[PDB]
Amino acid sequence: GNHIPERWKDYLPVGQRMPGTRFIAFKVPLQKSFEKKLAPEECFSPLDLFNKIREQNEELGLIIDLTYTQRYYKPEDLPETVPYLKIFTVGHQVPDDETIFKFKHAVNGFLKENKDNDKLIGVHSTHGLNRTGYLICRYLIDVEGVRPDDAIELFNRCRGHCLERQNYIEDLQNGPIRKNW
Ligand SMILES: [Cl-]
Repeated sequence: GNHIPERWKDYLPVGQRMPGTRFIAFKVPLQKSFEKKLAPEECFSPLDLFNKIREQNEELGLIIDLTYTQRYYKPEDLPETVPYLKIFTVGHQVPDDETIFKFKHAVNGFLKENKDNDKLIGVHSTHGLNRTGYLICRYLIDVEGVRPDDAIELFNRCRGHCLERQNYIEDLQNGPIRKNW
């Protein structure tokens, strides 16, 4: 059926917008099919997501979904008119260079199309922590010349939880810059 992903309850739904960027991170919002397995306190639907954005006084311009495990919500069912992009980030290996570029291109393609806006890119994985943290920091390091420990620190502060995966951290810090021509 619809199962609650491991440790999904153990994370703050929505982080703080990262100042100096247009990134915001959160754990997957869950469809109503999931809510029969959640106490109403544990609930976090896409509606709640859009409230928490509006309550922080921002608005979403793009949603990048990194998850693959289950249908968590349908983009069509969103309190919507925010464009959606799926970028499957699978397994525990450092996200591959192909995924890293899909992410950069989407973020780049978004900022040029919205340089007038302060509309945000909302990125989410299952917990909005590990895969999300990697990709956000990888972009900041590569594109914005932010040094690793600074990007990690910023992501962690705004998220409410520290990035966990040691191999992600190691790559952020000592791994090479992913360049293309
Ligand atoms: Cl997933």
